[PDB]
Amino acid sequence: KVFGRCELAAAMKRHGLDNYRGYSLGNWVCAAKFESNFNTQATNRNTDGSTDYGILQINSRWWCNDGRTPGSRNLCNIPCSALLSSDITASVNCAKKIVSDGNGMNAWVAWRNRCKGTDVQAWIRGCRL
Repeated sequence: KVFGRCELAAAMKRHGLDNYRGYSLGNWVCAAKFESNFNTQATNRNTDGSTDYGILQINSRWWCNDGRTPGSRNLCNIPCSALLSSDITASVNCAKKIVSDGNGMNAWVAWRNRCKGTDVQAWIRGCRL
């Protein structure tokens, strides 16, 4: 599925991301925009044997198990295929873990490069929340 901006914002709000660990909703929407272009099926296969999965491009070395990645930790305790669903629940639950495991949103390269320091409220402006 390719989400709309406001539709994704509402889904992320329903799942408790607004102000999760001090990150406003627009940060999460911005991260998804630049990680995956709002596409739940996005995959990026890296040369290091790992793959980034889903709307938040969560990597298979630390966070989910795909059976193919060296050094797997599976800290979210999920198969990576769960991150390719049309429903965002598994991606949101794992994203919450990423931040709870002592990372901030700097764990997402697209957040740090394209969202940090910007007016991230723009990403939820105009939306029914």
